[PDB]
Amino acid sequence: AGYDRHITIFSPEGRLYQVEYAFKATNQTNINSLAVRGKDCTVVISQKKVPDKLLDPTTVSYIFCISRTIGMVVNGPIPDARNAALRAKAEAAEFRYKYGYDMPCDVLAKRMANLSQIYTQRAYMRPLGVILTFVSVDEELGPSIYKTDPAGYYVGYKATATGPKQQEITTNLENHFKKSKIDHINEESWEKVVEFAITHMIDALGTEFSKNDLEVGVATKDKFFTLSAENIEERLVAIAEQ
Amino acid sequence: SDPSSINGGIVVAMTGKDCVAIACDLRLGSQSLGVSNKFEKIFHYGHVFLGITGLATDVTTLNEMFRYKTNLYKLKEERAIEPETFTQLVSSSLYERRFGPYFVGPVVAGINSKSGKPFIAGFDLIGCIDEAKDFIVSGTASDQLFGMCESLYEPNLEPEDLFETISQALLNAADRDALSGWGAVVYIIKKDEVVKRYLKMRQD
Amino acid sequence: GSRRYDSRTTIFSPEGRLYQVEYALESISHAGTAIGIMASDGIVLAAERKVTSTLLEQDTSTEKLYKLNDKIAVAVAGLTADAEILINTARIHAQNYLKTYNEDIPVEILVRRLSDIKQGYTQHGGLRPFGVSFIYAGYDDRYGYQLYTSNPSGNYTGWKAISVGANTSAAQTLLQMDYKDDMKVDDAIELALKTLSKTTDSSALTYDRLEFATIRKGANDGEVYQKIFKPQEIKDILVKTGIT
Amino acid sequence: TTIVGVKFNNGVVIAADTRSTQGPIVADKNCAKLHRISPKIWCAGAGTAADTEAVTQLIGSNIELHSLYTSREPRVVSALQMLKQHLFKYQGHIGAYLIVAGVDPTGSHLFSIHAHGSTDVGYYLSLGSGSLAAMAVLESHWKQDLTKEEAIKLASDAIQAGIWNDLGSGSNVDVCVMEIGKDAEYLRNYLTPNVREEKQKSYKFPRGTTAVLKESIVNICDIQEE
Amino acid sequence: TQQPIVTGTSVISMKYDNGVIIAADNLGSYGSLLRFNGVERLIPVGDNTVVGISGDISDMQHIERLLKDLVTENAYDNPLADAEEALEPSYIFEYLATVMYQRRSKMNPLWNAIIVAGVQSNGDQFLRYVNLLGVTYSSPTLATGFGAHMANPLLRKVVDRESDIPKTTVQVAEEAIVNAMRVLYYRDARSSRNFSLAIIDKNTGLTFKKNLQVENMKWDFAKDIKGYG
Amino acid sequence: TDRYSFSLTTFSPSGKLGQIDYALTAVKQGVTSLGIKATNGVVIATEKKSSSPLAMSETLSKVSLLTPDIGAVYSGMGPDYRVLVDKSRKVAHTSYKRIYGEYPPTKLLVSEVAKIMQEATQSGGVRPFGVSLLIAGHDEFNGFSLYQVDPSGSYFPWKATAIGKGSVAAKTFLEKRWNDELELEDAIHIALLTLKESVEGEFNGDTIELAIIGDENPDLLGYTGIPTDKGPRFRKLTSQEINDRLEAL
Amino acid sequence: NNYDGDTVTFSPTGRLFQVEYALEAIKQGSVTVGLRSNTHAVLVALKRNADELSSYQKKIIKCDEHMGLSLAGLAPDARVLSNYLRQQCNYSSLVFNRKLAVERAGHLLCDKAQKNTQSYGGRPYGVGLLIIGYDKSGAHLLEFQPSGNVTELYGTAIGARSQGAKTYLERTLDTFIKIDGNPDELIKAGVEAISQSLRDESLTVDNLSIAIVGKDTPFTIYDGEAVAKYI
Amino acid sequence: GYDLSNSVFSPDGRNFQVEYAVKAVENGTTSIGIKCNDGVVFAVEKLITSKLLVPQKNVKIQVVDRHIGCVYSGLIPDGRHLVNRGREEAASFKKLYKTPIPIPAFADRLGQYVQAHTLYNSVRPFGVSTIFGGVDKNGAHLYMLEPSGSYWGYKGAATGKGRQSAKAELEKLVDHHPEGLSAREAVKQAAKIIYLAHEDNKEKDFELEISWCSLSETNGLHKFVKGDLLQEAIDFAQKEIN
Repeated sequence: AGYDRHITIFSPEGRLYQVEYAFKATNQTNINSLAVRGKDCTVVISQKKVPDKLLDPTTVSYIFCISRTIGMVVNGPIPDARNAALRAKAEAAEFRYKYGYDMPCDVLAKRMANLSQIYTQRAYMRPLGVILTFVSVDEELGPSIYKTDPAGYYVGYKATATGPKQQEITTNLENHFKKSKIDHINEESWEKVVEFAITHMIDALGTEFSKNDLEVGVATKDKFFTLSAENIEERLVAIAEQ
Repeated sequence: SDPSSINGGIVVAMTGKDCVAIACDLRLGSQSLGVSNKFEKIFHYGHVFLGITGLATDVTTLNEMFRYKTNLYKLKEERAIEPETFTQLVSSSLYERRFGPYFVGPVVAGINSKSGKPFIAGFDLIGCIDEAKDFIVSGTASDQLFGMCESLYEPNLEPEDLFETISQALLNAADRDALSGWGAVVYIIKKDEVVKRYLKMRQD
Repeated sequence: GSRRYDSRTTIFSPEGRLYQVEYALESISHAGTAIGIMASDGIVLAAERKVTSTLLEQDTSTEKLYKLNDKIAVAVAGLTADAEILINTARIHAQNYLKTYNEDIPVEILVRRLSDIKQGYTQHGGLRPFGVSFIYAGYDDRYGYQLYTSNPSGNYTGWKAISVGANTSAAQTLLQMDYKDDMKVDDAIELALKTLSKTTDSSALTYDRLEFATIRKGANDGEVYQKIFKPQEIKDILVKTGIT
Repeated sequence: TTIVGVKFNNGVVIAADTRSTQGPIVADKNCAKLHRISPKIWCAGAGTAADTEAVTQLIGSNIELHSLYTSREPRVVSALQMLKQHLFKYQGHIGAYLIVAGVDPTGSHLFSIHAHGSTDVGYYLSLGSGSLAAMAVLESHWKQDLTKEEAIKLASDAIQAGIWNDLGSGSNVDVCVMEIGKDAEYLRNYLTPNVREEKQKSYKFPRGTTAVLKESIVNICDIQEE
Repeated sequence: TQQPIVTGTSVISMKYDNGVIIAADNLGSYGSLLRFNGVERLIPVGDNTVVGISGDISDMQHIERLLKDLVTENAYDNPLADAEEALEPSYIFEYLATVMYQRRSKMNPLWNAIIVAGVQSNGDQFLRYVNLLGVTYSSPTLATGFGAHMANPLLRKVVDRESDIPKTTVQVAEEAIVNAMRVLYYRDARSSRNFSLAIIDKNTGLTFKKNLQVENMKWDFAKDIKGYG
Repeated sequence: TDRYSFSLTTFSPSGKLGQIDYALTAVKQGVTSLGIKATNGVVIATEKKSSSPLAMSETLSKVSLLTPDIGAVYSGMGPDYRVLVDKSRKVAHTSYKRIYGEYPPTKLLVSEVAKIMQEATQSGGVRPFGVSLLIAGHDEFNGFSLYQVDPSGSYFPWKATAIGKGSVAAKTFLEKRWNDELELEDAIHIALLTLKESVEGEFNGDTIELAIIGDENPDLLGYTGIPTDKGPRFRKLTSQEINDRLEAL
Repeated sequence: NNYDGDTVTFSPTGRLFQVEYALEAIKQGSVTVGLRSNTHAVLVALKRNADELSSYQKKIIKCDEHMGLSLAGLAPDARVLSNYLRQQCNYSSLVFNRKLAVERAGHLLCDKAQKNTQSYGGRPYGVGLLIIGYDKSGAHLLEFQPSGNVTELYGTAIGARSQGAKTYLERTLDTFIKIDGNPDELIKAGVEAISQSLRDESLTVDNLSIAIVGKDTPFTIYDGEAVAKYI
Repeated sequence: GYDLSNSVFSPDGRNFQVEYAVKAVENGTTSIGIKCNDGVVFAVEKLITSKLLVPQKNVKIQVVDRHIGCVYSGLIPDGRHLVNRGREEAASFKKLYKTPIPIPAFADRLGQYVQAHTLYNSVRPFGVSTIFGGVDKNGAHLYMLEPSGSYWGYKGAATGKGRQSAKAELEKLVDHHPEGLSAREAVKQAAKIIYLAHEDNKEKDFELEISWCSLSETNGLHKFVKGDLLQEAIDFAQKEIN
C-alpha cells in the first residue's frame, strides 16, 4: 500500500525503510568515537565540540554513566541519547534488585536490544536514532565492548569506532591489530591506552586536538570514571614525549 | 468438623510384580447418615488410575477437572498420558488452590507401558508428591491401613497374591472404621488388561 | 496520527458487502482440495496435501486433519496459522460443554460456536477474518452422522456430500453424478479417491500426498471408531481402487 | 527432619534424611528432600513439604531462564534473592525453611532462608526440626578449613545424632558434595542406619480366601476395531 | 488500624486583646521511656499563624509537610497573590480539617489534635480546634490532650467570655500561659521542662520565643510530711 | 491517543496476505542455514557473518538453546530472531514446566511458537517476524524430529531442509545426499559439504556454527550420582572439533 | 487539508490552523462588551433571537454570587466550560473556605483548553468567555480565547464588530476608571459602548442583557423590565 | 508527506514536525537568562498591545518550587501546560526525598516529558522554548530547553525574535567580564539588552519584567524585581539607547 514507511511494515523488497532512516539520523552531531581494549582496562574517546561560546562546556557531554562499571557512549541526537540513558539506568537498578549482583554489560546490551526490537515492531513507536557503545571491564569476560544499533542488532568487538568518518578509524585499527597479531593491546596501565587511542584518532581524523576538544571515559576494574580536562591535557603532553 | 471427615472414604494402593492394585470402599455418606453405597472413587484416564479421598464435592470436581486436561493432552500429543506426568499434573493443580485449598487425597496408580514399571504416587491436601515404591494410602482411616499394609506386604508379589493381600488389608481396616465399610472394589491392574472385582464384605 | 492510516476493512461496500470475506474465499481456492462424503455407515474425509517433496516428512504430518474430540474431526482448508487457534478454541469449548453437562457435545453446537467466533471478526474490531474453511465429520445420537461445512463469514450448511478448497465446482459435479443415497464406507472411500484423482494438480495421486481419515460404525452398539490412517494403509486402499 | 549445611574451603557439603512424616504417622520412608535449583546449586528444604517442593520448582524454572539469558552460569545469590522476594509477599503464609548451598565462579556459598523472608549467613547452618541435635555435635567437632573427607564425615554423623535424638528424623542419610570446579556428586544412601528386621513368618494367603460378590471386565486399553 | 505509638503531651493557648498566644512543651514520649528530648511541636505557617500539632510525632511529620505545600500552592501567581491573597488562619484550619476527616472515614486515622492560632487580614482573633474525629469548635480558650481539662480551667478562669478579652492585656495572658505550663509540669507524668512559646500579634506579626524554661517551682514543703500517714 | 488495534495485515484482492509474502522475500535476503535429520541424531549448521571483520563472532550466536533437547537456528532477521528465542523459552517454561514440571516434546514447543507468529500476523500494531526457523529436537516418543516454522505461522516436518538465499541449490543437493539410513558422522560431513557450496568466505570452524541434537552427555550434566536424569542431547561444537571435520571431508 | 486538517499537525508557518478556525467561532458570535471600574464590573451582552416566535437565547451564566461569565460563540461548548468553573469555585469554598480567585481560574481554564489541543481526537473549544468578578483584590475582567489565552483588561469586547467597541473604550477609558461607587454610570457607558456595535439591531428591553458585580452587591443579572432604567 | 507526524523519519535525518515547532518559538518575544556568579537573572519583554490593558498585571515568568524560575517563549498557553507539569514533578521529588529538587534533576524531568511527545502519533510536540534556572546548594545553574527535547548548559541564553541582537550582546558581556559579574549588576544589563532586542520589534510598545534568583540578595529564593530598583533599570537602558 501507499504506507510502508510511515509504519514499520515490509516493502515489496521484503524490507524496513523506516529503520534505514533511523540509521540515517545517527550522523547529525557528527561526533566520532574510538574505543579500544587494553589488557585490564577499556578506553573510549569521543569528540567534544561547542558551536558557540555561550554554552557551558562541562554540561556538553556524550559519555553517560549508566552503571558503576558500564559506561555508555552515544552516537546520534541528544534527545534520544537521554531517553536511552534513562531506559538503561532503570534496567540496571532492576537487575541488581532481582538477582543480587550488578548488571553485566552483556545482559544490558541484550536487554536494550530487545527494547529496540519492540520499537520497530509496534506501529506507533519511533525507533531510537542512536548507536550505543557499552564499554565495561567484566571479571568473567574481561574488558569488553558491545555495540547496539537502532535495528536491535548487537555485536561484540575487539575495538570499534562510530561516526560519519569512522572508516578512517577502521583502517587504523585494522592495521594496528594486524601488526600486533592479537585482539587487544598488551598494556598494563590505563593511561598509556588513553595515549594510544588519542594517537590513532589524530592520525585518522587528520586533526590535532586540545583538552576542550576531547572527551575521555575509562572503565577500569570495579569502576568507571571520566577524566576532566586537566588530566586530558597531561595525556596530550605525554604523547609528544613518546 | 473437618471437611474430609464428613464422608470418610479410603484408598489403598500397592505395587506388586509387573502389576499394581488400587482399591476403595463405596460408602458415601453425610455425617451419621450413610447415603449411597454405589459411588466409585476410582476413576481412570486412559490407563492411569486416579483414586480420590476426602471431601465429597471435591471428589467429583477434581474428577471432571482432570478429565478436561487429559483430554487436551491426548488431542494434542496424540498419546495416552503416562502416570508420571499425571503425578506432576496433580501436584500443580492442587497447588493452584493454595488459598481456598482443596480437601482431598489423590492416589495415582499406573504402570509405565514403556518399560513395564509399576508406578505409584501419593498426595494430601495441598500437594506434596509422596514417593513410594512399596505402597500408598489415603483417606480418613489411613492409620489402620498403614499398619495392615506394612505388616502383610512382601516385595515383588505375584498378581493373584497381590489380590489376596490388598483385599484383606482393606476389609479389616474398613470394619475398624465408622466412615467406611459399605462395600469395596479392588482393581487388579495388569499390563494388558484390568480386572474389577467387588468384594463381599460385611455391611455395617 | 492513527485515524489517518486506518483502512476500515469491516465497512460495507456499495454492494452491501465485505471484500475481506471474498478475498479469504479467493485465497482458500489456492489451498488444497478437501472432500467429505457421508455414507449411511460412516463418514469419509479425504484431503490432499498442498506440498509434497521427497524430502518432506509426511509421517508425523496431520496438517489438514485434526481431532476436535473423539467423536468429531475436521478437514481444514486455508491459512493453517489462523486455523490452529480455532482448533484449540474448539477443543476448549468441547471440554467446557462436557464439563458442565457431563455429556458429549452435539455437532450442531460446536459448528455454530465456531461460526460465531468467525462472525465476531467481521462484525467489529477492524480486524481481518480468519481465512479457514472447515468440513466437520461427527456422530451424535440425536441426528446420527452429521456433515457440515463452514466458511470465513461464519455461516454453516449441512450437506450430503461436499468439497472445499481448489476446484469446488468440478468435484461437486462429480459427486452429483456418482452419489448414492445410501453407500458403504468402502464405496465412499472409492468415490473419494476417484474424485481426488480427477481434480489433482499433479498427474498422479499418491498416498504420500493423501491425508485420509474416517469415522466408522465398525465399532458396535453405539461406539464409533475414529481412524486417522497411516500412509501405508492409504497405500493399500489406493491399490484396491486400482489407481496405483 | 534434620538438614546440615557444612562449608569448607574446597566446597560445601549438604546432607539430609529421608523420613517424611505426617504427624505421628510416617508418611514416607524414602523421599529426597534435596532439590536442584541448578546442577551446581542444590538446596534442601524443611518445614511444609508441599511448600518446599513447589517453590524450588518455581524458582528452578526462573533461574534456568535467567541463566539462558545471560549465557552465563547461575549464582547462589540469584536464587536466594528470588526466594526471599517470593516468600516475603505472602507475609509468611508459605512455610519454607531452606538451606541453599552452591558453588559458582565466585566460590563456595551457604545461605539459610526462613519462612518470613529472613536470611542468614554462616559457614555452618542447620535447619529443620532436628536442627538442635545436629547443632550440638556440629559445634564441638567443627573447625575452619576442613577437607571433603572430613566434612562429609561431620555432616553424616550430625544427621545420625539427629535420627537418634529426634523422632521426625530417621532413614538413610543422603549427602550432596559440591566442590568448586567439579561436577556435583550425589551420595545418596551414603550411610544406612536402620534396616528392617525379618518377619518371623510369611503372611501370604491361599487363593480364594476372600469372597467375591460379583466380577466384571472393563478394558481401558483402547476404543475398538472390530 | 492506627493507634498512638510516639506521642507528645499537650498544646495550650489563649486569646488576648490584639491577638493570640500559643505554646507547647518539647517532648517526644515513647511511653514511659522519654525517648526524644528537644522536639518542637509548634510549627509556623505564614507569618501570623502558628499551628500546634498534638498526638503522634509520626503523623505530625506528614502534616508538617502539607502546611509547607499549601504555602507553595498559594504563592503561585501574580506578586499580589502572596502579599494579599496570602493564606489566612481560617484557610489553614479548613485544609487540615478536611484531610483529617477524610482519613477518619477511610478508617486509617491521622491521630492528632490540632490548634490553629492566628489573626485575620480583617484584624480579628482566630483560635480553633480540630481532631481525629473531625469535630471542630472555636472558643476563647483552647487546649488539647491532657491539658484539655488540666491547664484549660486556669486559662478559662482569666477570660470567661469573649467580652472580657478587650479587658485582658497581653502581659496578663503571658502570665497565665507560663503559670499553666508550670501546673502541667507538676501534675502530669509526661512533661518536659522545655517549652516553645509563640505570640501572634496583629501590629507586629509573629514573634517566636523559643526554649523557655519553667522556673519558680515549689518543693519546699515535701519534707514536712512523711510516709503514707 | 492510540487507535492501532485494526490489523495492518489484510487479504490482498488476488487472494493472499501481502505481508507474509514480503516477509518470505526477506528470508531469502539473509544468511544460509540447513538441517539434516540422521537416524541417530540431527545436525544443524549455519554461517557466522558480521558487519566488520574486526567484530567478534564468538560472543554472538545463531544456534540458540531453547531446551537441553531442543535447539533452534534461523535464516532471516537477527533482531527478530533474538526476541523470539527468549519468548520461546518463556512459554516453554510457564506452560509445560510448571504444569508437568519437565521440558516439552519438540512438537508441542513448535506449536507454542507458531501461536506467537500467528498473533504477530493478527492484531493491529504488529507485522510478522521476518524469519524462518528450524526447530530441531528430540523427544522420547517420536525420536529425532526436525521442523520448519515459516513467517506464516504454519510448520512442516522435514527429513532435511535448508533456509536462506542459497536454499534452492542446497535443497537440490540434499535431494541426492539424503539416505534412508544416515550416520550422524556422515551427516556432519554432508552438512559441511553442502554449506560449503553456499559460502564464499573463509571456511573454518570459527565461521561455521555446528550443533548436534545427537546423544546424551553425562559430562554436560553438571552433577553425578543421578542415573535417572541424563545429560543434554543438544551440544554446541566449539571450533576445535569442527576444524577436524574440515579435514575429514 | 495539507497542513490544515488536524489538531496534531504543523504547519511550516509555525502555526496551527485549527486555532484560527476556532476563532472564527468568535467572529460569527454576537457582540458582547465588558468593562470594569475599581468598584464594579459590568458585562453588557447582546442577546439574539432566532425569529419572532422564538425568544432570545441567554448569554450570561451565573457562576457564583460574586462571579459571572458570558459566552461568545458556540453554546454547546460554553456549557462544558461553565460547569467546570462552577465546580472548582464550589471546591474552593469547600476545601479552603475561600472564594475562588479570578486570576487563578483563568489558568485552570487555560490548561483545560491546552489538553484538547494536545491529543489527537480533541478539538479547541469554539467559545470565548468574558469572566468578571469581585474578590479580595477587587474587580477583575478576564478575556478567554479559543487559544487558551487569559488576559486582564480594563474593558474589552468579543463578537462581531468587536473593533467598534474597542475604539469607543479607547476614548472613554479614563472616564469610567474615575467613576466608583456609582454603578449606574458604568452601566450606561456599557449601553453606549454596545450601541457602536449594532447592525441596526436596536436595543430593546429584552434584547439587552446586563449583569453586574460590586463591592457591596452580589452578582446580579438584569433582564426584562430591570434593564429599562438604562435604556 | 514525512511532515505529517512526529514518529516518522526522513532519509535526511529530518523529522519535519519538530523543526516546524521552532518556527512557533520564533514567534515569541525576547526572553533572556543571564547566568551570574551569584545566581540567575531572567527578563521578559511584555508587549503592550492596547491601551485597554491593565499594566503589570500579567506574569510571563512563573516560579517552580521556590528556587527555580521558569520563563518561556513561543505559545503562551502551551508553555503554561509545561510549567504546570514541572510543578507536579517538583512536588513529587520534594515529598519523596525531603529536599527541594536540584536544578539538573529538574532538567532531566522536563527534558524527558518533552522528548515523550515525539514518540507517539497521539500527541503534538510542544512549541515552546523554556529557560529555567536558579540557586541550589551545588550552585546557580541555567538551562535552555528546546521544543526538540534538547538542552545544554549556558552562561547566557536567549530566545524570541530579538534573539539575534541578544546573543551578540551576551557575547560582549562575557567579553567584558570573563570572570563574571554580580546579579546586582545584571539587573541593569537585562534591561539594556531587552531594549536593544526591541528595534527588530519596533512596531509596538512594551513593559519590562525582570526577576532573579540569587543567593546574595534574595537568599536563594526566586523573587521579582520591583519598585525603585525596577524603574532604575528601566531608566538605565533608556539613557543608553538614546
